[PDB]
Amino acid sequence: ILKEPVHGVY
Amino acid sequence: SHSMRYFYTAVSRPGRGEPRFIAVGYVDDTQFVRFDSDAASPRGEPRAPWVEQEGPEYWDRETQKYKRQAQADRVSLRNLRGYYNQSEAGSHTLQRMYGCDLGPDGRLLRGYDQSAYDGKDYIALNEDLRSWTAADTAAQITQRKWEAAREAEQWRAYLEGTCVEWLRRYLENGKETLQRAEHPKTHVTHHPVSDHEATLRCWALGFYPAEITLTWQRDGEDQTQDTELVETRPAGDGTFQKWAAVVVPSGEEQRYTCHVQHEGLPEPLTLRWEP
Amino acid sequence: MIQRTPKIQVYSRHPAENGKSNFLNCYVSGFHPSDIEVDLLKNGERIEKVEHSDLSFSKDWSFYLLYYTEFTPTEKDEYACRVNHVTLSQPKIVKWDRDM
Repeated sequence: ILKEPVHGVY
Repeated sequence: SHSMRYFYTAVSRPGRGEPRFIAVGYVDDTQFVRFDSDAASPRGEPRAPWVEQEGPEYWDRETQKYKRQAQADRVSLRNLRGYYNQSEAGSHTLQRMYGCDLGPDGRLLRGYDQSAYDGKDYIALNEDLRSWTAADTAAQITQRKWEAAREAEQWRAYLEGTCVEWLRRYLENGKETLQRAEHPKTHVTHHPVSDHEATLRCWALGFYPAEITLTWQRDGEDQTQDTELVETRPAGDGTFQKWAAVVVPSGEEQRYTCHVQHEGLPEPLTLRWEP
Repeated sequence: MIQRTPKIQVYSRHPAENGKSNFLNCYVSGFHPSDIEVDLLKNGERIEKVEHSDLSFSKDWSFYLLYYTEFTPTEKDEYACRVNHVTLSQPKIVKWDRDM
């Protein structure tokens, strides 16, 4: 499954 | 030994129009999922049988995560343009690859996460999964922003935990194909160029996984310099193909041996042209 | 801006035998950026229903795609892959050779 996109924008 | 990897490509489109976000997921050399923001009503879609019966919630969860990733990448692409003083008239590319490897023991060996801008290294998680390496001053801004929210710990949590747990579940669901290597079917063909010279082409067909070594030897010596070695290529049915060719004088074909090492072979193979 | 011109391989999924259904492949790899146009040709004419794999890329960030169509090779018919990309002044054409 995908990593949850709670990591930040670049 | 086994790995699960995700690959993101985000492409800005000039002036108007939002970017194109495509993600694919792989277990070893088998794709199992694809997401394309250009679709009509885009969602994560199965690309392998062993995820098709995972149930609607699994797929709504993935789709929502994919959609939120694409929105993030849209802001990211504008940030990156600003870091490099780039105008809106141009198309640029943001790529990300992350995943986890198991070792021979079936257990966690490493995690990784790497990003590229316009095809060049931008920023990468170090293998201790606790900090980052930045390729330039722009990437150091990204690094600082990621440090501000202490994002290495969540990447580590995902890579050393969720990634490994779900890789082993995919490997179980697809044991019949994902855990069975297919040995290369091998043969040597003969192609004259003149009556004085012939091309010997050593074939490896229908194998899995993609990793393979093909070698020509002359009287047991490695003919790496005179060998036309083609890049490993997909057959389209989940297996792979490779060949290696060498030009030999007529009458001397028997001095030449082809050597193929592969996971599905209990020991390296040796074959020669059989007229 | 990294520009990498595509490598092209044209080949059949199974060894070619005249009169037997098969698959013609065009594997384009090593290219950057990812915008690319790929046609399969039969006697110089574009084959209409060609499918392709999902955009992916290798460790060095360059992209690869597989284009494929069902086909039944003959002794007379010729086939080719034709690729266009920002790095190319003209579309690059690689003829199918059943021994390669």
